Amino acid sequence: GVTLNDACVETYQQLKLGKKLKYIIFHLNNTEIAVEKSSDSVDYDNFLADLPEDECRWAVYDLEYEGKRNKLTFVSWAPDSAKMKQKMAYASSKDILRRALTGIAVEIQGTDFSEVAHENVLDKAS
Repeated sequence: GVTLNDACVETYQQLKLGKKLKYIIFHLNNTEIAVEKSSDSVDYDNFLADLPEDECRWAVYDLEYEGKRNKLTFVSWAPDSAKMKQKMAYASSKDILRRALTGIAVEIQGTDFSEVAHENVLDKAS
């Protein structure tokens, strides 16, 4: 049913290799997983703004914390107010995308904004 776009791994590799990207938002177009967007923004609140409050997404975030450490963080965004048909589709396609991304250090399943808040994500990242 569902096919992975080549641009997903490519953009992730770009995030992973050198400093042009801080996060990536993935989404279903349904038939293909695709990059909804990329960002160079260091501001964690810009990331939170791109998680739509009533829709599911996946994301990767290059999480920095305290020298300092970095961890590539996969986020399944599945907010309560999103439609169940959408939640079921993302749930059944997740692993396709997740398996293709090499070197993910932490995973987050988020059902409300407090579960993806920076402090909560930093907490889980140690």
